[PDB]
Amino acid sequence: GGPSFPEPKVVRSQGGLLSLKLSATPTPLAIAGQRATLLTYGGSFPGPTLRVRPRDTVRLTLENRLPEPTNLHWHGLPISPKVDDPFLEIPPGESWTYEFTVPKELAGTFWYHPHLHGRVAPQLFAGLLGALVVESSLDAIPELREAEEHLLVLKDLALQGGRPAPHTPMDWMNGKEGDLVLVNGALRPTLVAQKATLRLRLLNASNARYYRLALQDHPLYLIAADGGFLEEPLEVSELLLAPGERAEVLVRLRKEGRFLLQALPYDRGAMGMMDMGGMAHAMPQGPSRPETLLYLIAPKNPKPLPLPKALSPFPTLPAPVVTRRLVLTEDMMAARFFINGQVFDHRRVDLKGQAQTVEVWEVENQGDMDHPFHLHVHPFQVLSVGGRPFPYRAWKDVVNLKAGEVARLLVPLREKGRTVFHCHIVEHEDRGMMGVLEVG
Ligand SMILES: [Cu+2]
Ligand SMILES: [Cu+2]
Repeated sequence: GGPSFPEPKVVRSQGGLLSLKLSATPTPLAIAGQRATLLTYGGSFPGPTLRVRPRDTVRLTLENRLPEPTNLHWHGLPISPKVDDPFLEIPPGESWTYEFTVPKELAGTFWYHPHLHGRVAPQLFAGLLGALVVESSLDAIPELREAEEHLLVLKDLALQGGRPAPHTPMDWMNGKEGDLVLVNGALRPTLVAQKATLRLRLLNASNARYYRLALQDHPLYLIAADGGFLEEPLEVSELLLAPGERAEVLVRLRKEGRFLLQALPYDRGAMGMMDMGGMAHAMPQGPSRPETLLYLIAPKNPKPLPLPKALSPFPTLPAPVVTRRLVLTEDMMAARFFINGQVFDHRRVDLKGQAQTVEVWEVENQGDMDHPFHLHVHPFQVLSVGGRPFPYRAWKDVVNLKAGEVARLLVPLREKGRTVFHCHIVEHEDRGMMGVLEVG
């Protein structure tokens, strides 16, 4: 009804249960004016959005119809690592049922994708990803209830011969970015707003591309980070979203008109190829070229809603009982990536911590590219980066580190079991930059 906007089909819980069979299968699709066979969940790119409420039961049966094994990571969900099992393999032709309960305090935007080590980057790049939304009682206050809500899945692509483009040697070093910069699987869609206040849930599901988001003539009001609400709205002129990160923003359209949502130039330290003999800046790739993500059309005579005065207070965290240091390094030409000097070994436990305690983690990027650090199972609070305070309080599960930056994270250890932490430039994860945490 009214103007259409491309957006994944939503599957909702009913009577406290979301039970769904989801097949991972090669799928011919229409895309950017052409036909391509992608790897998809549920026959769509992106996959379907699962929408639940706290205390719901999720029962998702993943049906592997791919030519290779796979698994699922429930990215950002603070559940058991015996469910969110990074070491599980589902062979081709087999199924596996993931069952869990949505925690009572959780809210925001999460996502699911493959996590079979060694094959994450080709599988995610081929199209295997979908969103998960946890509704909150806060969504009922008038300042959010009457906003026009949309999910925006930011994910680029490159095609060759009607299939996802193959990974090159440069791709394993830099991470793979595509030439088709898509929103919900569409090339530069147009959103004809019917309300003057929009609530946009944003997901960077790209392998490696960064999105320095800016809306023409408008600020963004950040109300949620990766894993939950902020304490109150935070006005920003632009918002950088690293791979794996999510955010929710309100947009207040004041004037009629058509406004571009753009991914402004950002230099994440990727490296170019060689030869040379010039006068200025080469060798690095330098900043991304600017991209138009979508066109936003404001409604007639727009009067936006007032902003909410407060959102969700952030929990007081106890004093930490241990401090950890995790140093990220790289060898670019070999395209190998390390944590404290070692590459991932699934038979090696790297950190041993205690359930029901809080730790400080100091994560130090001693490389030259941005690396976005992700910890499964245990959401954290970013204290500082580079010795300066983080700009808000909210649960995160991905923190971006530029060259030489050190992040101090407060990590409450929740569920027992064995889980992982890794760079979410998933090529780097495939090429070494992952370690194992065991909680007892
Ligand atoms: Cu992830
Ligand atoms: Cu990395």
